[PDB]
Amino acid sequence: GRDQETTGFAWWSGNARLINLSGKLLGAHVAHAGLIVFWAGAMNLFEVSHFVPEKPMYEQGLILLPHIATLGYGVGPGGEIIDTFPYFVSGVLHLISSAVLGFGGVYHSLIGPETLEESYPFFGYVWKDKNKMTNILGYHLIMLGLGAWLLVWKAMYFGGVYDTWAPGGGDVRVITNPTTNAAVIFGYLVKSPFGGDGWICSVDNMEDIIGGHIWIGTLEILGGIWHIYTTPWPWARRAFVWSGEAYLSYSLGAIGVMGFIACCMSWFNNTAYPSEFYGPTGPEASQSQAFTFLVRDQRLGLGKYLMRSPTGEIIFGGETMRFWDFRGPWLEPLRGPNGLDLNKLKNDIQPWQERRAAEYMTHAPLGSLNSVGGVATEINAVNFVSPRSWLACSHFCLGFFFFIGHLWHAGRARAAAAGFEKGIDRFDEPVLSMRPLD
Amino acid sequence: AAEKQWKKERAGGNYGAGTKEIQARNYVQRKENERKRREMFDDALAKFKENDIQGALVEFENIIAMEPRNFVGDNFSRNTPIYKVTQYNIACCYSMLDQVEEAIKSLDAAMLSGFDNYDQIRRDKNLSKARANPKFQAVLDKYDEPVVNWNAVKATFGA
Amino acid sequence: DILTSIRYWVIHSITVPALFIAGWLFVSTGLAYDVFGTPRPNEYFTEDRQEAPLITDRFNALEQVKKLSGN
Amino acid sequence: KLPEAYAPFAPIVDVLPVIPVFFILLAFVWQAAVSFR
Amino acid sequence: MEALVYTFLLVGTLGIIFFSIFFRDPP
Amino acid sequence: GVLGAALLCAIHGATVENTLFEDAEETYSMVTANRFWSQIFGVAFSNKRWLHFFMLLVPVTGLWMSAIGVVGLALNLRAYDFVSQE
Amino acid sequence: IFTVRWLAIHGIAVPTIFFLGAITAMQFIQR
Amino acid sequence: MTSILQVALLALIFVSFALVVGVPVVFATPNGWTDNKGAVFSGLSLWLLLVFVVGILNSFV
Amino acid sequence: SSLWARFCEWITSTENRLYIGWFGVIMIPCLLTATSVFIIAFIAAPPVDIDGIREPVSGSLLYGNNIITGAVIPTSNAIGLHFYPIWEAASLDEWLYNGGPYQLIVCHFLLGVYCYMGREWELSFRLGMRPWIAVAYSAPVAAASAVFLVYPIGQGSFSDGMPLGISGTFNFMIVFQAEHNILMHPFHMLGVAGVFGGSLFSAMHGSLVTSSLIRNIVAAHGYFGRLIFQYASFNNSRSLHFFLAAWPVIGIWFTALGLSTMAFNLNGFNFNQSVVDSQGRVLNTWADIINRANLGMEVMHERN
Amino acid sequence: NIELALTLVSLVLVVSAGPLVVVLLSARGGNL
Amino acid sequence: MLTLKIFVYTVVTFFVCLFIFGFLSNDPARNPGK
Ligand code: CLA
Ligand code: CLA
Ligand code: CLA
Ligand SMILES: CCCCCCCCCCCCCCCC(=O)OC[C@H](COP(=O)(O)OC[C@@H](O)CO)OC(=O)CCCCCCCCCCCCCCC
Ligand SMILES: CC1=C(/C=C/C(C)=C/C=C/C(C)=C/C=C/C=C(C)/C=C/C=C(C)/C=C/C2=C(C)CCCC2(C)C)C(C)(C)CCC1
Ligand SMILES: CC1=C(/C=C/C(C)=C/C=C/C(C)=C/C=C/C=C(C)/C=C/C=C(C)/C=C/C2=C(C)CCCC2(C)C)C(C)(C)CCC1
Ligand SMILES: CC1=C(/C=C/C(C)=C\C=C\C(C)=C\C=C\C=C(C)\C=C\C=C(C)\C=C\C2=C(C)CCCC2(C)C)C(C)(C)CCC1
Ligand SMILES: [Fe+2]
Repeated sequence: GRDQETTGFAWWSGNARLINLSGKLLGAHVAHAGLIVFWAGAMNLFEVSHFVPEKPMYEQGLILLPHIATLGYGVGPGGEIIDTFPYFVSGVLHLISSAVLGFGGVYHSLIGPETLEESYPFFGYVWKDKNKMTNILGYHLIMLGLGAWLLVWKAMYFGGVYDTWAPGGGDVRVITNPTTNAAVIFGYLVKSPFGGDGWICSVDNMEDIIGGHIWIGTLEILGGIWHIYTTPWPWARRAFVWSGEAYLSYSLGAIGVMGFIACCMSWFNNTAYPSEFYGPTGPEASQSQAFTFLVRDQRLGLGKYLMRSPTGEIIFGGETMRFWDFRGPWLEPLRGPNGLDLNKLKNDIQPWQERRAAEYMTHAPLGSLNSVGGVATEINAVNFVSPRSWLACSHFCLGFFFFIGHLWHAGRARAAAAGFEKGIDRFDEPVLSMRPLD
Repeated sequence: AAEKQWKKERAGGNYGAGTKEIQARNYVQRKENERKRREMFDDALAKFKENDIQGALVEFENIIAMEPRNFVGDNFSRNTPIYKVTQYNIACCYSMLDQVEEAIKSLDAAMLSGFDNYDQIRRDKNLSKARANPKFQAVLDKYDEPVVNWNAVKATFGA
Repeated sequence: DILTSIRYWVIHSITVPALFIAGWLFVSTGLAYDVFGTPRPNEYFTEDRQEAPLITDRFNALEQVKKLSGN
Repeated sequence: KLPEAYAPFAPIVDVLPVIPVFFILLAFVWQAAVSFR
Repeated sequence: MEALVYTFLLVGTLGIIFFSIFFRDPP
Repeated sequence: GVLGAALLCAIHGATVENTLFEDAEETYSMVTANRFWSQIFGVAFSNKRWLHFFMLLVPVTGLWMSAIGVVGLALNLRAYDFVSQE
Repeated sequence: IFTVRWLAIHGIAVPTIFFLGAITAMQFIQR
Repeated sequence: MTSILQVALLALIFVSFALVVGVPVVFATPNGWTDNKGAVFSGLSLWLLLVFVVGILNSFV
Repeated sequence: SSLWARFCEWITSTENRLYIGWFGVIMIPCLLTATSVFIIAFIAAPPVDIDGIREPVSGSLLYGNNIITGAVIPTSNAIGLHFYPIWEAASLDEWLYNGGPYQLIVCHFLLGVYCYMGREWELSFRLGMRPWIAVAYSAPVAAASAVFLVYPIGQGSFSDGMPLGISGTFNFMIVFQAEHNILMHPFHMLGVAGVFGGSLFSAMHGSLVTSSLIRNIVAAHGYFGRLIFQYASFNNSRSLHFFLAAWPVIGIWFTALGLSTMAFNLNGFNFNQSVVDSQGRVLNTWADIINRANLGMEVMHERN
Repeated sequence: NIELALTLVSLVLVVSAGPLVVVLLSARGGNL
Repeated sequence: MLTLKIFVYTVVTFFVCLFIFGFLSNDPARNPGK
């Protein structure tokens, strides 16, 4: 490695010594990617081993299995596990790829050349350069677009994806007409984030998701092609800072925002995160409890469970009035043009809807760090914390910390570009050249 | 003088009226220096309007010399606003007097210190001698890289 | 004056296990319950008493505690 | 559960997720052996 | 008139803050 | 008092660490910090003695007033209710 | 030699080891 | 043939442990990339073979 | 020059009594609107139906409250998470009855504090000093955002936010402890530790520096080393001041994160019924008395 | 419990790898 | 109330436009020394 005297960075800033070493940085990045896929494979195998297919996927603390299920592997209608082999093959494949990536990372980190500028001009960059960076960005944008189009291809020309809005419960459907209309796709972006409008978290049908992925894949491929053959415009040069720490700052800010968005989507959305796998959302649990009480007392005109909305729709009464924007596959059939349909609430309630509502009622998203499901005043009876709560909390924390990272690194990047990272000049400081404050 | 007691209070870090008079003196001194630089620039331009190119060049060079150190502009300039235009005038005046290498070096310094108006450089006639040296175009493309790589895209479209 | 030589690690490698085993035997043999009076898991509720004991006295505390502790 | 062919190797899987946490400790012990030069 | 005296005290505090901000003595 | 003490600790640490000189004489510029806090918040410290004495003074006064309050509670003398509201 | 630092270290340490052994033994029992 | 599959998987575990404990100590050592330039490389091939050895058997398990 | 030129020079001018950067352009009107509406609502505002059951709660000064009990009631429960501007209510009276001012104030105040955090960096860059005071300020603003914004999002209603008052703050804290075991949570423990350590280190640093006064950092370091047996730490003043900055900031970050996690119903430790006896008879512990208090608070908190 | 014993021995074997590598590099005289 | 809506939208748009143009106005950081 290197010491403090020859670099100026202490041990607790050791990685900062790799800014000007291309090969070392590449090796470190590859090793970290190997770590990521190692965790993916190991966790997949661990969750596969500790899996009881008879019970729902959310009663036991599974996180990656819901993902592989909603991709549509080994899932029958209603969420039953047909088989558990694809999960195993995914885990082992990720583990082997991790071994490969780790070997590459260690090799590039401590065998290969420190700087790739001389021997290999193609894989040679200087942060100050403004064209090679765009080339790299274009290559990686092409990779991301290829990944998105791979998802679309899987959902359109393979076994398909688990559509949870299929009649009679969710089922593995093959999308045959994704919505490519630009208006409906970008309406999600231009949508409000308050109340009934949930921004991109409000997406419901799988057709819109697939169409949006088509749009994003083609846009990313075109953007990569553009960036490979282009140099930033003069205003872009004047507005940004061109150094490694600045690029890291931009990435940190973007990834923190994405972490917040993922937290919100995991907590609220229930289509890309089907309730059969991740469990019911909080609003879903409350609405299901209200519906279950209503039907139980009906089989025993509002029926002491209905109420008028602030805008004038039939909604479930009680405190559940706050969760009156919820839409679910087991509740939409009973919905009418103006709120709930009284005639449909009185008849045509299939047993599967009642069973699903009862199941969701007892598994509301409540829990504790001690892993004791229920309210904070309840005794130790059952251990259950919903995967939705874990995902939301973890990714909110990560998003906040990465936003703090953007703040720190952007400040340091601007200071270093201006030449303030060391300190005050001690001979000609700006304050001594200023009129005294009145 | 008062610099001694300003250093004395600075060694302790108590601010006070000792720093205030030094601060005011520095502020007024820099203001009058900037005014003097502006009037020297005007005089140099006036003398350049009727030949006398060497005198104007000397005046502009003296203007460059009297530059504040560690300047921080209100808009984060890090350089005096007159500095870039005086550097460009150095480049122009030298270019009209041959010695193309140092002239393009001064132009490079001017573009480093700002002066984003690259079109003026291309359309300028006084820099015509600089057009002879390809190093002018080299420095320009180092500081103004065309956005579209036309040759690569044409070659790819050909195949 | 730090001295982490082998002499230290061999002189202190006999008494420390002795102390650990002494503590383990102190807990296991049951002397911990006898010395400190902590009730055993099968003595919290006796035959005559089936609720949390109450002191409700100051100068009679000794023999009252002895009586309500099952001894 | 795991397939029967890989059933006896289930205990090893039970420790697999923890190794990535150990790598930061490995970095720390490497720096300590280097004596934080 | 309790609201009146509460408001008067709060406005007095705000005025003291404003005067301290804008009418501080020079160093 | 306690929250103000925490605030003072954070402000002083961040301000000293962000006005250092590049390297008897002080290790940071008091003038720059004073200018910054005068143009951001409205008021700023100008004497090191006063700043550090204020840091000392705030938590001690807060805790002493809390102790007086607990002494009052010891005799059940409570600020429990507002008779007009009741 | 029975220096003051030796006395302090041993007085802090010996009960710590005894208590750690006791607590491990407590871990052994049911609860 | 689950028995031979398990035996081969134990061999894979052993060779993987040997590789992971040997590669860093033969790389970081001075001129360690030379003396074993093929030798260690050969082992990797074996490792690769081994996983495919436990691949095909899975189709016949 | 153009009018835009003079406007830009005045805005970015560093000679103003209070610096108003490009961030300040949004900070000033937002904070001014927030404080104006807050003052007007606190002094005089009709009772707010905080629960949406036609049982209004009054918090204004002219409706009976004194300074301690006065507050700006958070918006109604019928609104939920809906955006409620002054121009979507049926009437101004209806807007007041549903607690719109709370939403207006909280939105403008959050925007203002974010722009203030930006302005700190802007003026730090202008003066030529290292820009990390904004990072230190990021902790109280994060805590305020978690109190006012993230918790309503997790709970699904703005009515769960902190009321803009004193007695409202106490009610929010008590209800929060009832619903979530705030005290028995590691992140609140680190928050308390951070606050207490901040006060302790502030007092210690102030005392040491004001006592080492000449008519000497070495003398203070020697005294501290002889006092608390710490002979090999805090020899460098820069490291000492960095530790002073770091401790409370990290504590507040962690307590804000704990708040945000509880917003998604992830409460603290629940050591209820943990200690048992032979034949399965529960033996009470202190956590059980804490549970009894929480149960009382939760029972009395509800209204139907 | 054979399963627990195997788990513990596998854990110690897998965790001792890194310290073994760093010790070997320190003793032999590697780039460390 | 629509007039109030338009007024608020105009004010917010004006302030945001001023903010964006102001940050676009300034020049990038540069080290005069080296
Ligand atoms: C995942 C995070 C990560 C990654 C990828 C890196 C990567 C790197 N660091 Mg950084 N570092 C990190 C975390 C990380 N570090 C942390 C957390 C700290 C704080 C303690 C540091 C502190 C630090 C300092 C102070 C320095 C580095 C340096 C380096 C570089 C060379 C290290 C070296 O010579 O190894 C030598 C290592 C050894 C001799 C012993 C370890 C041997 C191997 C590599 C351990 C792993 C073996 C693995 C398990 C087996 C894989 C087998 C394979 C077949 C799959 C390298 C690019 C150095 C550098 O290049 O700077 C110029 C340097 O000076 N780092
Ligand atoms: C993560 C991937 C990525 C990254 C890092 C970049 C980064 C960059 N791109 Mg590329 N680009 C990408 C993906 C990406 N792009 C894709 C997928 C496409 C295809 C659509 C393009 C197409 C593209 C073109 C055509 C151009 C760039 C340009 C740029 C540069 C200017 C940044 C910018 O837009 O101004 C700062 C960001 C904005 C002004 C935001 C605009 C976003 C939309 C229009 C409005 C969003 C509103 C939002 C609320 C924020 C408003 C900001 C306000 C200023 C309007 C920068 C280097 C420009 C350049 O100079 O490069 C040659 C340029 O001309 N990009
Ligand atoms: C992928 C994102 C990324 C990348 C590549 C970097 C890269 C870098 N950072 Mg940045 N940073 C980031 C994110 C990132 N950082 C974030 C999110 C934060 C906010 C917390 C910071 C805060 C930060 C500071 C304050 C500093 C750096 C520094 C550095 C440099 C040296 C690395 C270092 O600290 O030594 C190697 C790493 C360590 C010594 C850290 C080991 C100890 C940590 C605390 C372990 C924590 C683990 C913990 C269990 C996580 C729990 C999370 C949970 C609560 C959710 C390097 C250029 C330093 C520098 O020199 O800047 C130029 C510096 O002073 N960064
Ligand atoms: C855009 C930003 C706008 C910010 C507006 C808010 C600014 C607040 C300014 C507060 C000034 C307080 C008086 C300082 C009085 C004063 O002149 O102090 C001056 C003092 C500096 O003293 P020197 O260093 O000059 O002392 C020299 C020695 O010889 C001693 O005199 O500054 C401080 O002590 C800093 C401590 C500030 C403490 C702030 C406390 C804030 C309390 C707020 C109470 C609110 C009540 C609300 C009721 C409704
Ligand atoms: C640079 C460096 C570093 C780091 C490094 C790293 C991070 C690396 C990584 C590496 C890696 C990341 C590696 C990986 C590996 C892996 C492997 C090698 C794997 C293997 C696998 C296996 C072996 C499996 C097996 C199996 C199966 C298949 C299933 C189940 C059963 C069994 C278990 C048999 C640190 C910072 C520390 C320090 C400094 C130096
Ligand atoms: C697939 C999907 C989808 C969609 C998607 C999309 C369509 C996306 C897009 C997205 C986008 C389209 C985004 C954008 C973004 C943008 C941004 C993010 C921007 C930023 C900017 C900035 C950051 C700037 C800054 C600045 C300024 C302001 C000025 C001064 C300078 C600076 C640079 C500082 C859907 C829903 C359908 C379905 C589901 C999923
Ligand atoms: C998964 C697996 C694998 C791999 C493995 C590995 C690679 C591992 C590694 C591991 C490691 C790599 C570990 C490390 C560790 C470390 C540790 C465990 C530590 C401990 C303890 C302690 C106590 C420490 C301490 C310290 C430090 C270090 C810091 C601070 C200072 C002191 C000195 C205190 C294979 C494929 C082969 C096979 C199968 C299984
Ligand atoms: Fe201090």
